[PDB]
Amino acid sequence: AQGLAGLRNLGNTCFMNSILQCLSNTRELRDYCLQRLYMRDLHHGSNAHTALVEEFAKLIQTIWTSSPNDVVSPSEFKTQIQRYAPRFVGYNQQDAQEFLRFLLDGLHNEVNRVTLRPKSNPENLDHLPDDEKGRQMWRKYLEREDSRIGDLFVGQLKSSLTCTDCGYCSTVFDPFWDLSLPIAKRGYPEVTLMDCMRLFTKEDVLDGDEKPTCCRCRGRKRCIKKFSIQRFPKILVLHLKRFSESRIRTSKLTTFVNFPLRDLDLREFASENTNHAVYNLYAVSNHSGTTMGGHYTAYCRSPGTGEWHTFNDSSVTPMSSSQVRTSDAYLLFYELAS
Amino acid sequence: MQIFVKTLTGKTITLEVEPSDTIENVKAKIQDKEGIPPDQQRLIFAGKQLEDGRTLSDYNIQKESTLHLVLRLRGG
Ligand SMILES: [Zn+2]
Repeated sequence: AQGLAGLRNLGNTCFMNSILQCLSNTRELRDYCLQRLYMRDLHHGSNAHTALVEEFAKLIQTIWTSSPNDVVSPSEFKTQIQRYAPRFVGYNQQDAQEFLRFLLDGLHNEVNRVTLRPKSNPENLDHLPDDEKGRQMWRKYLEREDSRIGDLFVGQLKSSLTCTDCGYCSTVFDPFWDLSLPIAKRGYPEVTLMDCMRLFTKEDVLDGDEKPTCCRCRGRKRCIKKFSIQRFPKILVLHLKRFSESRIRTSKLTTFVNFPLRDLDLREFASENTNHAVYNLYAVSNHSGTTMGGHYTAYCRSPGTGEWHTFNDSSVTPMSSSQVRTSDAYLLFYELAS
Repeated sequence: MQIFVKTLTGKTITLEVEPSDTIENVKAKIQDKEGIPPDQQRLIFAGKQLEDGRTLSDYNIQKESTLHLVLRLRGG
């Protein structure tokens, strides 16, 4: 069996190992490492963070040339990621999504096909239809951020902001590499992932102290703001906001969120008259504990063979698909279906 | 200019900022409204977690962009 190596806990580093295993089982990212395609993408010159890509890829290579029961040390990799993101120096407990964002940023920057970023000035695109404005904003983003990492993870949100007085809808397009979803509080019979996606993409009323300034009305007005997905990523990472808004002491929200193994259909969240995507689950990062402390594991589906395993540092064990959906799920990794 | 923050439970808030606003400034403005301390806040935009010491202009964050507020589940 391939790709079933455990990762040594170096001292509170399961947040890191959980993410690394999710990435190890991200088929196309794994393949990029195994086929050594990153070598062509690395920047010339004495760069401080060349070794971040090299050690990440070496780790994935090691995992996928291992035998079951093997335990691999990610210590050389940790040295490189903490050089890129000094918050990961030492051996404190950390957030897995925070780690994911810093790691992918580092990898992306070092294999960016754009080696000299153009400055770019803001443009008035009011003459363009919404979809064309979206495409142009996307082009402008890609001329600065264009990598294999982006190929997999990046999508585009549309934010539509309508003034309730004059009816003008101001649109902006924000790239995203993951989506952080509020957790529903009024779900019946249960809270579903779709409920959480709906909270993210719902009409947000901006009134009272949140009134935006309408440039057309020349004053503060009640506005309605709504997200839709303009461009879907190949890999969709969903991050559940498992933390209360207490102004005194944050508590972890441990609500069961029911997410599908297959056929996550995001039709209802696509921008108007825009082609939507359907996804299957392939990995989950689980957190057990409180906001201040706890323990991470990963559940990952091996690419192609379809078998699920639990990755808990050195311990890698088979699991049934009936064991994958739990209340501990914190990050969900989805890939395009068929 | 105005930017938006998608907060923890479904709501969005509106901030008044300048491009020169530091991330610390932005976190302070969020604290003013939400009562979440800056040292607890993480702000995500275009896949980047915004870092103290940098400005909105550094990240090319323009009017009506949305920052995504998240906290932490620390784990070992
Ligand atoms: Zn208006």
